[PDB]
Amino acid sequence: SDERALLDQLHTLLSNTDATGLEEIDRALGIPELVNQGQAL
Amino acid sequence: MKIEEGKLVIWINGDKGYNGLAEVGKKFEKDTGIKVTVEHPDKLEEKFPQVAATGDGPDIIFWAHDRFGGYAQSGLLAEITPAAAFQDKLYPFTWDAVRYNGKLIAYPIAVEALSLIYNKDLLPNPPKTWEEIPALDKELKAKGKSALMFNLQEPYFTWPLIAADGGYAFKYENGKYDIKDVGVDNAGAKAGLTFLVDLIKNKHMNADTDYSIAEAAFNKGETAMTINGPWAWSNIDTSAVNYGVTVLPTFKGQPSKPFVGVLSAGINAASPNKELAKEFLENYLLTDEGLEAVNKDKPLGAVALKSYEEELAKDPRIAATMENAQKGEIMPNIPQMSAFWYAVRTAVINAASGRQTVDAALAAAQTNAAAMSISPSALQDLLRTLKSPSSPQQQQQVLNILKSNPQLMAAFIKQRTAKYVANQ
Ligand SMILES: OC[C@H]1O[C@H](O[C@H]2[C@H](O)[C@@H](O)[C@@H](O)O[C@@H]2CO)[C@H](O)[C@@H](O)[C@@H]1O
Ligand SMILES: [Zn+2]
Ligand SMILES: [Zn+2]
Repeated sequence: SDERALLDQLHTLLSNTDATGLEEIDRALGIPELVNQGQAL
Repeated sequence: MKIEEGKLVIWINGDKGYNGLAEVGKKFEKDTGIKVTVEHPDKLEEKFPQVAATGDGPDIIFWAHDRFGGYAQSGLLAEITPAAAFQDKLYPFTWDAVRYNGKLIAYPIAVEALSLIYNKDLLPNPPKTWEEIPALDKELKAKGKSALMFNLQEPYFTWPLIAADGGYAFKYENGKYDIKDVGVDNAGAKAGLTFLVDLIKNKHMNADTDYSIAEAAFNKGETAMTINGPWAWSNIDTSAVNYGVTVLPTFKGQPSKPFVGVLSAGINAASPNKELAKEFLENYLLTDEGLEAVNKDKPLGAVALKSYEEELAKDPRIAATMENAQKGEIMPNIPQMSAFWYAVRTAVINAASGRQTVDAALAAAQTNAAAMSISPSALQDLLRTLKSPSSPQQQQQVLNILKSNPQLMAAFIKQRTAKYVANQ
């Protein structure tokens, strides 16, 4: 059941942190591109 | 969660004189204002790969070099990049013990080898061979004492007898340890473990004697001999037993070949204090003053630092240590050493207690000499890499992890896309 306990820690890690390292990962994944598709159609 | 940034947590085994190490940490603290904390957990060599798999644990991990390859294979240690002026301070064979896949993964500290410790008052002339110990015991048991007590629960201590006439872990061929060729159940190892089992069947040793029982019995003068390393010398010194440290006994005319360990200090790959640890290890611990503080607590043996090893050359107990080291073999650092020690520990325990025959215990140990799924999961590497200092190499580790794990890639997308709309 520790996989969920780590999924609980990964979850709370990604929702509270906003470091520029993850910013580079967001942009490299095209996340800003996929969100800009949602704000038109 | 996050390893504390701006301080150093150190893990070292409980028998290694952590108090002397803490003293060099206090000098590091007064010179830098950085707090150094030294801890000694139980089952240390097992706790570290479990907590560091998620990016937790200490900044610096101390252990013999044989565990560090598995730590490095699982991405738990940072690459050690010392200057040439510092690599020339330590003997090259100590650097070889911590080199893995071409990269240095730890700083060598000291070289450890088991020696025969004996009470000179009970035994003016210690036995040269294993064969004469049964008669020495029945001679000493007549006056209530006993001949030899050493730890039978860890295969590290019975390995010299097992390897003396042919036993080996993995064969070395063309600079590569042969995982396929394991010499755990050959005739030389069979005759070695049989001699230990036979001496239990004849009541010359008890199958349950461990480290505490064997050490106390020697320090209380209850046994004439024991088998241990240099860290045990200072406890014998406070017991005032007139002891000697000499070569290990021979078996079938062959010198017993202990597994040589190089105590080494690794650096956590998820530590934000990698520069502080390099400064601590190179400029404070690996000095004459730093090693003298640790050695005065519990002796280190044959230290890797050339300068202090010269100051420590004139010790007869260290000369005996190097003699047994030169007769023994350097331990492999390959990841499969974890499964090797596990297999041999089970065989020695299952043969000494009377549970399996010597041939059945070794044959089962010969089979089990292969590491199985003690590798971190796809959910732990991400947590460990995300909990590690940021770099273009660390960020690329996160991406290759997600690209090979879709539902982790899915969880990262959904959690970050929701974040990206928080700041619109
Ligand atoms: O017995 C298996 C065990 O042997 C070695 O552990 C040694 C260690 O190297 C010494 O410094 C001292 O602490 O005694 C230990 C044995 O109790 C290996 O280093 C270790 O990996 C292995 O499991
Ligand atoms: Zn953590
Ligand atoms: Zn402890």
